[PDB]
Amino acid sequence: AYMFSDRSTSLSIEEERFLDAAEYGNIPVVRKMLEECHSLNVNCVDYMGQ
Amino acid sequence: AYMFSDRSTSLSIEEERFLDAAEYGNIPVVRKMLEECHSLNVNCVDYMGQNALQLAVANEHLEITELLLKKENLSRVGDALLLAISKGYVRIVEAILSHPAFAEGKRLATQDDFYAYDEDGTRFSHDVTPIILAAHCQEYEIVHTLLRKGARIERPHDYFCKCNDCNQKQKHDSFSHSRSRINAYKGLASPAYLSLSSEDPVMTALELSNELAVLANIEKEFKNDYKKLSMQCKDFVVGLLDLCRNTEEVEAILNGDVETLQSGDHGRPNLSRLKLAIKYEVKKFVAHPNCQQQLLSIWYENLSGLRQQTMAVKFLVVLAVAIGLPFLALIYWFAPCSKMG
Amino acid sequence: LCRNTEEVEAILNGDVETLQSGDHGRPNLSRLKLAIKYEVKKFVAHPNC
Amino acid sequence: EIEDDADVEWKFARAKLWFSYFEEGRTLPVPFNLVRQYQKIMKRLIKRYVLQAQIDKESDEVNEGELKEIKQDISSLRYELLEEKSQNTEDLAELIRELGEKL
Amino acid sequence: RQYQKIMKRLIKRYVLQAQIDKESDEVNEG
Amino acid sequence: ELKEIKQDISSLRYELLEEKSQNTEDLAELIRELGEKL
Repeated sequence: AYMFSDRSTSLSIEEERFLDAAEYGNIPVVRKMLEECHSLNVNCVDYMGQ
Repeated sequence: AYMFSDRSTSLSIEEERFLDAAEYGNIPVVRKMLEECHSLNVNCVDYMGQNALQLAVANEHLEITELLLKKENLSRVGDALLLAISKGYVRIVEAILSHPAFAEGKRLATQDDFYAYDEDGTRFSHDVTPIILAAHCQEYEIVHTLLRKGARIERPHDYFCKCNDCNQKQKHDSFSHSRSRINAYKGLASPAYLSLSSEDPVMTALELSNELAVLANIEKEFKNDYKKLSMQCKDFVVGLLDLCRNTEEVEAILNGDVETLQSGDHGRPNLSRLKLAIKYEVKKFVAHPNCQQQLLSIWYENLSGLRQQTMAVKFLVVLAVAIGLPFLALIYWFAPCSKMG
Repeated sequence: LCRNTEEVEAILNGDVETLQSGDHGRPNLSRLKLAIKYEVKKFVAHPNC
Repeated sequence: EIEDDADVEWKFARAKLWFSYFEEGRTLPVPFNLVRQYQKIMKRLIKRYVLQAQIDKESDEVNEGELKEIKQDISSLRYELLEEKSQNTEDLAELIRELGEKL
Repeated sequence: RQYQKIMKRLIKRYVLQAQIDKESDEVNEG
Repeated sequence: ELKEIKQDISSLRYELLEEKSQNTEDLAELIRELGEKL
């Protein structure tokens, strides 16, 4: 039961939103989460490490 | 006056509107008709037999799909999942996999009419699970998502096996049994599954290429397909050797785990995988420059001079050993372990 | 496009219930002789045939 | 026959000739014989293979069924924007009429 | 009967696969 | 190169829908704050 996992963990529910907004172009959600979220890590990675 | 009619009736004037809105992307009309119309059938079909979910998934309408999946009355959800996997829509797949029918990864691997699309037949053959279809179409993200939910491709049995399911299948239909075996091998022999499903993909790909080359001779029909599957299992390894940039990566592709393998015979690497690539007849893995640069260093072992020499000088040293052969024979006989021995 | 053997027998052979059984315990090769008379070569040189 | 397999077959035959002399054994000729790190490296190579395979998949020529997706994107955007404009105009007109009925 | 059912599902497969093969031609300038 | 056009249309959709919702919300708030004076 091996998998190639480039982070080998689970994403938060407030970090998958930030990664989906950064990937698919949601500029107002990025503006909101980049100012009104102080517990956010801007260096969180997805399943491939980006 | 015959026609192919897949419903053989006439649509309502308030159902052709719903099907046009679902097909062509009219999200507010779908929001209005999905709440302010209680006499509507959400499973109405068009001239080909596709309801609103199979028309919104086939056109990449993620908002209409997420709007329709909250209905708890839809049919053809497994076929919509298979169609979205077939077309490569990752957001539609990740929205359909949150429906409460794939809750604990229930229907993603290995009778029930869940994946039917017509009330008579399925869109792909009955063996095809979501993981086999995601490995056929080379979808790396969908394969990673389905492997994350515990879905694997079950390796088929031997060709001469006699289990009490291998004989029931061959007694029911010996055509779809061979087709199912070749679909499972076509899913197993793909780079999207080989690179993400296993820990050492080079060893797995070499053994799988040997297995498919054996089954190409054992099973005389479908030979030209097992040859292709073995050829792409070899192409995976040859394209994985090409990406190496250091020499530790070259030594990790050509040779196995160095710390848990024997040192060899001399001060030279362990050529146990590289003999298996000759036995299994993987020609482009052995005829690659990153392999020739390793093999030439064992060929020209204690010869830094004769390696860089030109031709018509090695012919002269062949003639020189032709003249003085018993002297070198006496050197090897009496005094080995020397500057000539 | 055939996936079962009933679909293969419905493309290669006609309506089975309204055709003669043949000579032995073997299907009715009346369409498959017409595909040889009409010289349809890839229908007869197909693996399902 | 492809012109690139003619080199591959010869180099495979030459390597099969080489591998017969690598074995420790017959050194004198024919008249004289009568007297951890691996998991790290494999993980980075699998990541390179996945990224390069997606790059090579994004180099195939675009066909007729990938432009229809863009066409349906523009169609859905048109429907959504026109309904949002009509809804905003209707709400503004209603909230202005409900205050112009007080003057 | 069974022959009409089998021929109907095979004609539906042919129409869907023919539209899939038509949506695999290269896109032109028009 | 067509995926870049697709992401262009996606970003345009998100930006335009948020601008429409923000304009409607600001107009509704500034009309309510003057309809609470009649």
